[PDB]
Amino acid sequence: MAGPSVTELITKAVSASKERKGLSLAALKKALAAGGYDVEKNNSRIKLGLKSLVSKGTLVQTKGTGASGSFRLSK
Repeated sequence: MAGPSVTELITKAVSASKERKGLSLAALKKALAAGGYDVEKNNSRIKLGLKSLVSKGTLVQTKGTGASGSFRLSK
């Protein structure tokens, strides 16, 4: 646990993703803009709880350019 909200939300979908290791900040960060949030009117929490989820190391994507960089969650 890191934050008191988005992490609980994003980090919650961390394993409840709806695709195959390929969110694109449009899947995980898009599960928080469902009811009372849009990763837009509050984008400063999705690209912060995700920029922090994927980056921190939870959702360790794999920055390899569109081709080999998604998020397999932890290592």
